This record gives sequence, C-alpha cells and structure tokens, in this order.
Amino acid sequence: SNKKTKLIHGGHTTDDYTGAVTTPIYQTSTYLQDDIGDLRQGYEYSRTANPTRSSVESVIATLENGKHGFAFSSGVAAISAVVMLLDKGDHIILNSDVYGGTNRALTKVFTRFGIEVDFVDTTHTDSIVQAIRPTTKMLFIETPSNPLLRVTDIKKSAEIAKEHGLISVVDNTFMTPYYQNPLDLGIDIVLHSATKYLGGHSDVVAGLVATSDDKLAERLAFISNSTGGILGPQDSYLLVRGIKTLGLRMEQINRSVIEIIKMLQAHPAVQQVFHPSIESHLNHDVHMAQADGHTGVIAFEVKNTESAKQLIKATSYYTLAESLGAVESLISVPALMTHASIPADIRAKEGITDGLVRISVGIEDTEDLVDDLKQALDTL
Amino acid sequence: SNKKTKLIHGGHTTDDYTGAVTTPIYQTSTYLQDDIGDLRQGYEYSRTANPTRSSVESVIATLENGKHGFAFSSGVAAISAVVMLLDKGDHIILNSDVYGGTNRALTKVFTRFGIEVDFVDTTHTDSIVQAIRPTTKMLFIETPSNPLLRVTDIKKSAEIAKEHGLISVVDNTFMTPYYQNPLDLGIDIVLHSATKYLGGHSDVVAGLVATSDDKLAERLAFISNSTGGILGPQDSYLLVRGIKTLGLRMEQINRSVIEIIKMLQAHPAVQQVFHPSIESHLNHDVHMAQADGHTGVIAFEVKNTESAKQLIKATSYYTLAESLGAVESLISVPALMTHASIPADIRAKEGITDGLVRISVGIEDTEDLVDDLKQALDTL
Amino acid sequence: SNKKTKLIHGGHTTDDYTGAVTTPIYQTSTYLQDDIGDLRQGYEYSRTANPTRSSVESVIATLENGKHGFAFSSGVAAISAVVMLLDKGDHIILNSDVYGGTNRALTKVFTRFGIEVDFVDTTHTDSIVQAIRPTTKMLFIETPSNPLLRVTDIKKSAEIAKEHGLISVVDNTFMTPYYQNPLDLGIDIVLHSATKYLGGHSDVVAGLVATSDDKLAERLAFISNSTGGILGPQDSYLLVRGIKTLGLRMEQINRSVIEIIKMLQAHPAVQQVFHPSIESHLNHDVHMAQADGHTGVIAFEVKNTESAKQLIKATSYYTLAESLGAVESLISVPALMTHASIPADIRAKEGITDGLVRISVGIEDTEDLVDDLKQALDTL
Amino acid sequence: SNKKTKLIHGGHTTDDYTGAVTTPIYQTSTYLQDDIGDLRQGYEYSRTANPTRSSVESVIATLENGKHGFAFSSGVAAISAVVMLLDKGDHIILNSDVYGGTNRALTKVFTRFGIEVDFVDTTHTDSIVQAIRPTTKMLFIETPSNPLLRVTDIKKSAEIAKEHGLISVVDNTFMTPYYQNPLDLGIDIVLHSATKYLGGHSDVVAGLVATSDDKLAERLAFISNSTGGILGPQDSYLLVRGIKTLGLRMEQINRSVIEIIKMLQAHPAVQQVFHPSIESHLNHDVHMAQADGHTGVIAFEVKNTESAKQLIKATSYYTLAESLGAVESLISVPALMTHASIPADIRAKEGITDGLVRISVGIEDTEDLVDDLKQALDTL
Ligand SMILES: *Cc1c(COP(=O)(O)O)cnc(C)c1O
Ligand SMILES: *Cc1c(COP(=O)(O)O)cnc(C)c1O
Ligand SMILES: *Cc1c(COP(=O)(O)O)cnc(C)c1O
Ligand SMILES: *Cc1c(COP(=O)(O)O)cnc(C)c1O
Ligand code: NA
Ligand code: NA
Ligand code: NA
Ligand code: NA
Ligand code: NA
Ligand code: NA
Ligand code: NA
Ligand code: NA
Repeated sequence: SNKKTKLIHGGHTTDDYTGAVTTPIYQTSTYLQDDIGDLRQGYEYSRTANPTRSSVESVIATLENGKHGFAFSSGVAAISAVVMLLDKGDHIILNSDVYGGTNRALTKVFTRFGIEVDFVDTTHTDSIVQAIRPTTKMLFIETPSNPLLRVTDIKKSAEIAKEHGLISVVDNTFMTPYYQNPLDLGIDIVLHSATKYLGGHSDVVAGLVATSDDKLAERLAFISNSTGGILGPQDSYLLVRGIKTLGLRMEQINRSVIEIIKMLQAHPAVQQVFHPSIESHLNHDVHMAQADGHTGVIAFEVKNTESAKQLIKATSYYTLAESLGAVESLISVPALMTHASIPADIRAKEGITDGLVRISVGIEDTEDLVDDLKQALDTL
Repeated sequence: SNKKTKLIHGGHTTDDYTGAVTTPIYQTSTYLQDDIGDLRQGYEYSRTANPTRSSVESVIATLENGKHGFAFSSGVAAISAVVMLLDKGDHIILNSDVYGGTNRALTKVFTRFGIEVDFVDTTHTDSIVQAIRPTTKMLFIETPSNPLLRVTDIKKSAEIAKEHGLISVVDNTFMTPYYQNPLDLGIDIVLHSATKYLGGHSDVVAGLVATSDDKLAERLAFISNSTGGILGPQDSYLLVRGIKTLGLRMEQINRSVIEIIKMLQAHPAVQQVFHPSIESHLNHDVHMAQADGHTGVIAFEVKNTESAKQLIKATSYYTLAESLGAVESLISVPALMTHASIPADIRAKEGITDGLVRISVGIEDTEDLVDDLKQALDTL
Repeated sequence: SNKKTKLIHGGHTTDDYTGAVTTPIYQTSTYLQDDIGDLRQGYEYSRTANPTRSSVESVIATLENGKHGFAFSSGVAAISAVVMLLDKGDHIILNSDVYGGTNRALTKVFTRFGIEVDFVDTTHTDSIVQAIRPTTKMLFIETPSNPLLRVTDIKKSAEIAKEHGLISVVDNTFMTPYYQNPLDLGIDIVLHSATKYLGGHSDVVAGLVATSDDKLAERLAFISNSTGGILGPQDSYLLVRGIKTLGLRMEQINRSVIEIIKMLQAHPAVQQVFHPSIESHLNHDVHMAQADGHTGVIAFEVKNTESAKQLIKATSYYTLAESLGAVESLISVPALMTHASIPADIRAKEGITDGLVRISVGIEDTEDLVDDLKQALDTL
Repeated sequence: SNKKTKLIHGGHTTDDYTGAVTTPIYQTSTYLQDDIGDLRQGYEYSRTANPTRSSVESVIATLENGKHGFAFSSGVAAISAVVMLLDKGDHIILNSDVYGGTNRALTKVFTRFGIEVDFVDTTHTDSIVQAIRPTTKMLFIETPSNPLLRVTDIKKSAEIAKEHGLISVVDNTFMTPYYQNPLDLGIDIVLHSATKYLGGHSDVVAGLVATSDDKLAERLAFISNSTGGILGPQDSYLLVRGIKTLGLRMEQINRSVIEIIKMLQAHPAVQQVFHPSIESHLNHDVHMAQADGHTGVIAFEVKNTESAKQLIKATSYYTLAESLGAVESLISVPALMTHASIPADIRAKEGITDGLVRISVGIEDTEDLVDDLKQALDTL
C-alpha cells in the first residue's frame, strides 16, 4: 500500500523453504541437477542467476514498478551494461553535467567501440530534440545532476524518446525509488548506483537496473551473463537489508535538508545554494511534478578554497570522504576532488568555483547538523 | 621457496595494523581523508581499490610471477576487461574450441563493437601465423581446452605474438598457477576463472588477471575502474582462503587423475579418452614441457546418450552439476549441456559425440573414485 | 549531542588504519606478535578480543553511558554470564513475569549450581525489600516485561540494591538505549538481547552488556574469556550496522504504536490493552519518569483462541513468527506459543487468556498497520 | 567409504531446495510459521536451531561416528556446556596437564558452583581408578596433551568410566576426527576446539561436540538452548568449508612432522623432543593402537630463553602467534606464553623449561620447513 510498507513487504525477501524471514546468502557457484537439464528451482550457475541476487533484483523491480531487475558489481557496471545495448555507429545523448564516471566510461571506453556521444543541456528538452541525429539510439539523463543539482523533465524526455525511437534511461541514484519513479513516467530503463542511498550504509559497491520491457530485459540478461559484472550474494544480501530502512532514512535526510537550506540561505558567509527545493531553482516546478521529495545532496558557495577547507576542519559532524548516501553526513569540495583536472577558468565558467562545497546530508539529528554547519560557517 | 610454501606465504594476506593472520574483510565503500587528497593508506573509494581485493590481487600476481593483479566479479568479466584493451577494427585470434562463454562474449557482444574474431586450430602454431592480419592485435589461447583437452604451445605462441606485435593472453584456468605459469614463458597477460580451481570450493564466482607489463596494467586498471566489474570483499576473502589449499588439492586431484585414466583405458565400455597425460595425445610433449602437472578435467567416450545417463545415475561419488574445480568430483555430458545448440552432425564431426562424458576430478579418495566409476561403467 | 547523532558517531566504528568508514570484519582467530608478549594493537586471540567485536562493545558502552561493553553469542548467553558473577549459595531476585528463557536458565540450569532464585512482583519495590535474604546478591529486573508490559521503578530498584549491597541488573531489551538508560539511574549492569531491536533486522542472534563498574567489568571479561559465549565478527558487524538506524526505527515504531493503541481501545472486538503509554496502566507515571519513549510490543485481548487465529489469518502486514524488534510487524499468541506448558487455569489467573494477542510493531506505514489490524478485527 | 571421501560427502552440506552445492548461510534469527506451531522445516528461532549450524553439526556427528552434533561459539563454550551436565557436589577427573583454558574454567568458574575437580596423571589409567570418589560423575581427558604431548589410553578410560558410571569425555582437538575417533572406543562425548585444525584457516573461533547417546544429546541441547553459547551461521559455514580439506591438510602436516622430528633428533642444539610418534615416548604403543596418524604439534628443548627467541627470529616460515592448526606453521615458547604465571622452579620440575619451544606444523613444503628450522637451529 503506502511506500514504507512496500519497502518492507515488496519483493521476495524470505526463504520459501525454511521460512527464514531474511534472504539466505547463497555463497555458492553451482547447483545439483536431478536429471540433465532438470533444475530444481531454476538455478544452474551463479553467474547466470543466484537466489540472493534474485532477491535484490525482485526488490528493485518492485520499488521502481518494473518487471525485471538486474544487480551489477557497481553503478558503472550497470551503466556499461546498459550502454552495451548499442552497437558501433550508434549515438547516445546524455545530460551535459552527467556523473564523472559515466562521462569517462562513454568518452574513454565506449567511443573506442564506435559509440558516439553528445552531451547536451537537457534542462531544456528542445535541446534534446535539436541534438537527435539519424544514428541516435539512446537518451540517458540524471536528474537531479551532480554537483549543481540540475533538473531535467523526465516525462517530456520519455515522450521525445518514444517519438524518435530512442531507448530512454534515467540514472535515478540521487532521488531513489522512494521519491521518483521514472518507469511510471514512460522511461524504458531506470538504474542506480546502489552504493549510495539504497545500500545506505557505505559498505556495498553495487548497481541496480529495472525495466518493464521484456525485450530490453532479455538483452540486459544476455549482456549480464556474457560480460559478467554481477553482484555477489553477500553484497546482494546487504543491499536488501539496507533498503529496508530507505524510507525512514530518506525522510530524516529530507527534514534536515529543509532546515540546512534555510540556514545556508540566511548565512552571510554563503552565496549561491544549489538544490531543487529552492523555488528560484531552474525547473523547480518540473522536479515537484515528477518527485515527491528531495535528494540529500546540496552544493553551496563559500568565498574560496581556504574558506572551504576551514569549513571542513571546523565541522564536528560532517565527514570528509568520497561518495554520498551514507548514514553519516559527508562533505567535499568538487573543484579539488572531482573536477581538479578541468582547467580553472572552465571550472569557474561552469560554476565549479573554488569555494563550492558539496554536502551529502546523513541521518544525524537535524538540530545538530544545522548548528554544526552554522557554527563552522561562523568561523569564516 | 617451493610451491606449497609460496602458496601460504606469497602475497600480502595479513593485517599490518592489528597483526591478524588473515586478510580483514573491508565491507566498505569509502574512506576517511585526513586532508583533501591525503589518503591514509592509498584507499579512497572501493570500486577503485579495496584492501581485501588488493590482498587477492597480490596473491594472484605472486603466484603467476607477475607484477600486477586484478580481481573481477567473474571469469567472463576478466575476459571482457582484457578484450576491451582493443578498439573497433582490431582483430583477435583465439583457439578454435575456446570456452563457450568466451566464444559468446566475442561473437555476440564485442563484434557489435567492431572487434573482429578468428577461431583457429592453435595446436599447430603456424595456423596462428597464417591467420595473422594487418589488423590483428591480440592472441588469446586456452591450454588445455574444453572438453577435449587440446594443448597449445605457450612459448611459441608468445614468440609469435612478440614478433607480430600482438598482446598475448592465456586463459590458465584448467592448469592453475600451481602447474603452469604463462608469464614465465613470455605471455603478456594471464587470466583465470577463479570460480573453478583457485577458489576450489564452488562458493565464489570470480575472475583473476595478472601481468608484468606496467602499461597493460595501467590500461586494465583504467578499464576496471571505468566499467566496474570488480570482485567484492567477501568473495576476495573466500578466494584468498581457498587458494591456501590449492597445492594440496591439485596434488590429490592429479593422483586420482592418473589412476582414473588407467582404469578408463582398460575398460571395454570406454572408447577414446582425452587428457594431456596420455602419451598418444596431440602435443603431449608440449604440455610436459610447459607444465609440471595436469588438469583434473577428463573427457571420455561411452557408447551413446543412454549409456552416459546410466553412468551418471550409477555413480555414488560423481555429482551432476555445471562448472569444475570443486572439492567434489563433477560429471556432465557436453553434447547435452554445453553444445546442445550445435547441430548433431557438426557435434559428431567435432568429436562431441552423444556418449562423450566429462568429469572434473575432486579430492575424494583415489580408490573410491576409481572403483565408483569402474562399477558404474560395469553396469553398461 | 542529540540521540540520533550519538547513534551515528558514538563508539569507534571506523578503521584507523585505512580510514574505512565502516568497521572491518576481522574474520580471524589469532594475531602476529612482533616479539613474545608484544601485541601490535592489543590483540592476541579472538576469543579474548576481536577488533570487530570491540567495535560493537564500544557502541553499546557509549549508547548506555557505560564504560565497558561485552558482546555475547545470544541474549541468554549475556544473562548466563551475568548470573555467573554469583556463587553457590547466592540468591537472586527477579521480576515475577521475567522472560521465559531467563526463567528456564535460572530454575533449570543455575539452581543445579546452588544459585537460589525468588520471583517477586517488582511493580511494588517494597516487594523487593521484603524478599531480600541475608544471602541475596543480585537484583535482576526487566521493564517493561513480556507479554503484559509490567513496569518496574528502575531508580528505586537501584537505591534498594545499593542499600543492601546487591548487584543491580536491568534487561533493557524492550526499551533499547534510545529510550531508557538504566546505568544513568544507578543500575550496576544493563543488558540486551541484541537479537531484537538493536540488530533490528531479524538476522543476528546476539547479546550485549554494558557497565560503568571497573571491577564488575573485569569479572565479566574473565567469565567471557573462560566460558566463551562470544559474538563472532560477522554478527558484530551486522549489529553495528543495524544500530545505525535504531533511532529512526524506534521513532517510526512509536508513531505507529500510538495510533494502533487508539484503534485497539476504540474497537468493540478488543477488551483489555496492555502497554505503558496507556495512562490507566500500572506505573505509567514511573515509566514516563524513567524513559522518553515506548516499546513497540503491545498485548491485547480478543475473545478466544479462534478469534486470535482469525485475526492472524486476516492481517496482510502482520507476520506470524517468534521474536520481536524486526522491521516487519510480528504477531503471536502467548497462550499457544510461550505459555502453552503452563496449566490453563493458571494462565487465565495470570492474564494469559486464550485470546491474548501480542504484536511487535514494525516500521511499515502507520496508516497501513492501523487499517490492516482494524479490518482484521472487523472480521470478528 | 574411505576417509577423504567421507570428508567430502559426509553430513548434509547442500541445499535441498535450490540444489546449491554448498550450505546456504542463514543469516536470520526467526522463521515464518504457516500456522501456530507448524514449522515448515523444523526451524522456529535461530538460537534453538539454525540450518547452517545444523549443517556443521551433521558434519561433526558424521566424522566422529556419532548421532548428534552441537556447535558452540568457542572450544571453551563447548567445554562449559559439557561441564554443565554436572550438578553442585559432583566431581570431575581431568588429566593433569589439561589445556590452560580448561583448567581455568574448572578451577576459577565451576568450582564456585560446587563442581569438584581433581587433576590426575592419566598416562596410567589406574591413577584414574584411584582418584574416583563416590561423588565422581565425569572423566575428561585430552590425548595427546599440550605442550608435552602426553598420551592417555582412550579405550581403558572408557571401560573405567562405564564400570563406575561416569560420563566419559575426550577433547579430540589435537588429533581431529581424521585420525582418532573416541566414540568408536566407547567414550560418551567427544569435543573439539574447531578454532584449530577443523576450521584449519585461523579465521573461526568455534567448538564442536558429538555424541551417540540420545539422553546426553537431549541434555546438551537443553543447555545450549538455555545458556546460548551457539556458533553463528557465517562461522558455521566457514567451518564446513575448512573441514572439506581436513584430510589433505592433516596428511601434508604429518609428512612434515615425520621429517622435522628426524631433523630435531639429529640436531646438536636440540635436547629432548616430545611427540607420540617417537618410539621411546611414553604410551607410544597406546597412541598407535587408538589413532592412525599424528598431531602436528611438536615440543622440543633448546638451551635457554635467548636460544628460543633466536630460533624464532631466525626462521623464515614459522610465525610467532598463539593457537595451532593453521595453514601456516606457528611457533611459541610455553614458559613465556602459556605458563608464565607458574613459578619458575615448578615449571622446570614440570618440564616447561625456559628453552622449550612448541611448533604447530602447517602445510608449507616439507623440505622448506625442515631446512628453515634446521638453519635457524644452526645459528645457535
Ligand atoms: C502497497 C504495496 C504495493 C503497491 O504498489 P503501488 O505503489 O501501489 O504501485 C505493492 N507491493 C506491496 C508489498 C505493497 O505493500
Ligand atoms: C619461494 C617463495 C618465492 C619464490 O618464488 P619463485 O617460484 O622462486 O619465483 C616467493 N615468495 C614466497 C613467499 C616464497 O616462499
Ligand atoms: C552528543 C554525543 C555524546 C554525548 O552523550 P550524552 O547523551 O550527552 O551523554 C557522545 N558521543 C557522541 C558521538 C555524541 O554525538
Ligand atoms: C565411506 C562413507 C561413510 C562410512 O563411514 P565409516 O568410516 O565406514 O564408518 C559414511 N558416509 C560417507 C559419505 C562415506 O563416504
Ligand atoms: Na516480501
Ligand atoms: Na513504458
Ligand atoms: Na604472505
Ligand atoms: Na614478458
Ligand atoms: Na564514531
Ligand atoms: Na552507578
Ligand atoms: Na553430503
Ligand atoms: Na558407547
């Protein structure tokens, strides 16, 4: 029924055999056959299918209102699997500020295989319409994007993809299925780095893919079985476990996000703030129309590099580390940690200023997170 | 010093911090930074590197006398990573009877990316010389092959690859580093499905890659980090653990292999036997020159399908399942389980007769394995 | 600072060595010594101490405002360890309706070792004063108790224990350290079945003990090292992980508890309801004075056995299984599942009627849990 | 049939449901009931029984030719469970040089519960007959003992126990079920620290108990369920896995033991050597009559403390750490590491000289182990 209930009872996460209320961890590679070709429960070799992996796949398919789920050894393995739906000579459109790892996979690996890539500003969907070529086969968007939280209209992107015969893909990592369900808006494929919010505990690297399209699912299954970027059973188990608390975690994160943004906007040491909840944010109305909550990633400007470092040093409850979606709040400086290879003037033109700070809000107490960040900013 | 000692003390498989005599399982995705860019022990994000995965990589690099190791979520993920060293328009030579999964990856996935593939009978290395094109960039061989145990000269293949500027690759799964070290014979890259003998307990799906070439290692690391088919920490731990007993397991397996082959050759219900230890086997001398032991996979002919099924039904200690390299002895019928899609007349011409049985010898008692198989064959 | 922050940052749950943001799983039994007697980080043998177990011990000590934590293979192993502080001839007072497993350990195991036991109604603390003998050494109370949620005054019990020289012990399982901290009220030892709320995911059997008393801690450590009921590293890791979300889980559970109790009190098919939040509940004021929240266990009366079974059959979201503190809501019938050995007339006199149902509220949506239970009760 | 086959196929270590060829890891605490009291496969609560633990219990029961197996969180938890079969006022006879942990449990924990203990030299079984009191209920022996490898006649001890109505117990850790089966010689209960040879990889702390007596098994099950020192599922899985290679590991260890003893006896820097294979060893004939192999623990005398430390420093392949039964060879000095609390003159009288070294032989190459130890001794 409601979302928090679906999180607990959706998918198959018990043992039909013993009745165990959690998914058994099938730390196994192969399965007895009673007769040649006779599989007891459809399992024959763990790369092809493993019952613990099957549990997490059924969870993600249920949570995204899809029919088929796929678990990969990482988010970028999920993305590579989806890209391998294309052939040499095919063209893919992606949002301009797509995740660094995605950019690098496409432009340094798959272009060597003749996949062509155009990055376009998808915040105006007619940009997509202009970028479509006769060879375009896929449209791939994140929304909201990193680290400036740009919002793209999912439903219009799906309509455009249908009209021009494109496979539409949404990287739904930042929003999670708790707040945004692209398959319900006509998208063909949805994917996640489950490394972030879904696992939620910074202890699994994993990717998840869901679709309702039987033919795309057959192609993804063939690619998964042939190139073998499968999630293992222990990690699939930890994923199922972490997803149980997704709704509670996201709701705590959203309460803190709202309060922290109020604080950041009022603070004299903070200039611009980037988050889709701000009503002056580009495509705020679009986000509210396609999601019923918010990501916990916020970016905001302080004065300069030394201000950003001082902020990090002065906070008690914000931890300096890579990734997002932990139970801890995480803090980072994109210009030094994710965009340092880009020339400084291009960074500045892009908005990746030296004093741009990104925080991933965790599940600590809201008052503590607000007060800690505020007192740290007061030291500037 | 000697091999069984190297298996125990080779690589880094203890904890420098606590002194734990086994590798800690770093079930974690990210790492604290003391200052932006300052990594305590070189770790920053588990997809890029994880200390448990690093342990298993150092083991495989040590055991194959390489410098760099890489752990993937499966053998075919290792193979796909190695193939992605090539570009659209490049050509790869492989041995004709290469593993089904490898064949399928190359001909159904990578040909869509403009990689060209020729299967040649590498049991005569001048076949390789004839198949070389101006676009050939890689030579990929298994030895011995499945299920007919064809043997290819590793050292001559490495010489050919060097002369013509090819990346040489050996799939060393069937022999393990305990018996055959292709890097010592001039091969550029060696790889394994660690799912089989290395893990040795049918409870991990994993691939392992080793090289001594710094530039190839940098390219493999980039591909691993970008396409993300990484082995997880729990599976890396189980791999290290299983490798500890590799030498003891392989030696038990070899004792049983020798005795079982004597029995099969004497038995009137058995026709041809396929294994490199048989002195009439093609390239027996080559195998003995490049390896100091044997694989546990044996194929042999009984009369027909019903004879093969009866054999399976009558054995007490041979288990019907996919894969090989378990502690259990495994039995299968290729014509029904791995080559059933190939037309029957082409199967027969290839030697995959209806009564061709493959066994993967386990570590049960040698007398029990010989007597069990013999009494089962007596029922024919 | 506040509780939800303490849950995330309290205790030592990162790796000082690599910076891993989660506790490494030290699946190891022994540790290298650089010189005889020189331990690198104080570890020498995992039964005596294991770094993952040490992490969960530091968490429980922090959350209960104690100084020392101890992790056992189960709640009843924790209880047996605490009882083994006593000698033959010593006497222990426990609350009359103490947990079945505790009752059975004391009366069927430890009485054979000359420990004497008296069960008294501790809802009046002068009952304790009357039951004290010259040989009494320990006072052991749960509050609230199972399944009728009887409340005992913790602070008065601690005062009584101090005056008469007793070791005071509170089984704090039902309330968790999120809502009730007995060590702050003068109790000597606090313990939990971490199997329930603390792990929170029905996938670990474990017990946890905390104290601020150095001498009691030394005695507990000696008993743990000598009788060896230690929690393993994988289970300690899963405990730390589950505790991260304790506050969010307990708060969701409490919201649902309040709404479900309103529904049960209004429903004509329900008679008596047992829970400390009801203002007519015995010692309601005491509970509110010693806790700032509620347990998720509720008991209530329907008409008879068949009514109770019908309730179970008609609910969509209440799962029939043993234990409590899961993310799922659990339902059971004490008279059939925990008190079936007690004669029926004594059960009735005790309030364990045939139609007494116990539910352990999970983290499903509050409206769904209320509506599901209400429609099921409507079918009566 | 033969032992190495029994190791692979004995016990239930596959999944009847999916056919998985390894035991699933049931990381779970509780089980769905289809109707109140109706258990699908007999599981209801993991402390009482867990399917992974059940797998390892069936293995140990099979390997010791018993009917019932029990897995505990440690060897000393197994021992405490067995001791709790007795009551206050009961008396137990143990061999004089029993393991330190056992001595400490009995004399510092269970004597406080009125269990009486006598340590007697059981190398002469009439010592047992003399020590029997009217209150004696249990006879507990290790053979061979630590660190001087004293041998006790198992079959005569069982006869004595039967005649006088004693529960007979053998701690079979040092020999493993691969070489010595006390239940076959009339002993009531056999137990192991599975931490050592059975797990075999220094990564599990665990105890195992087997019996053929239904009534003793019912009592042990009650004690296990009531005091809760149960092995967890992940550790039970690793135990099953490690036991697979027990036979191969023990046979390698025995080959090295024989060669190392030849070397030690010939070496001028070595005085007395302690091991049951030496024909001048007390009760050598008894050992050969009750076992068909040897433990890997050897003790031998060098001159003094500094000689012992120099030996440790000079060996390349012997690791300084506690415990035994690893794949690594381990080295230690009892007088400094296990008997340092005993006064020096009593140590000397007992044979625990300052230069007494204990090695636990691992599975490294035999020549390497012999040559490494010999060159280290040459440096004296
Ligand atoms: C409520 C519920 C659903 C319904 O999903 P929708 O969001 O309505 O599409 C599915 N599965 C479970 C377990 C549920 O509780
Ligand atoms: C013996 C040994 C080596 C030497 O390897 P080679 O086979 O001689 O190339 C390396 N590492 C360890 C731990 C060894 O024991
Ligand atoms: C707030 C906080 C504390 C303080 O605990 P009290 O409840 O005030 O006794 C301790 N540790 C951490 C990590 C905290 O955040
Ligand atoms: C051989 C065998 C047995 C027989 O055990 P004994 O040592 O003869 O008592 C039992 N189980 C299995 C699986 C065997 O292979
Ligand atoms: Na479900
Ligand atoms: Na659609
Ligand atoms: Na090493
Ligand atoms: Na080379
Ligand atoms: Na902390
Ligand atoms: Na106190
Ligand atoms: Na079996
Ligand atoms: Na007997």
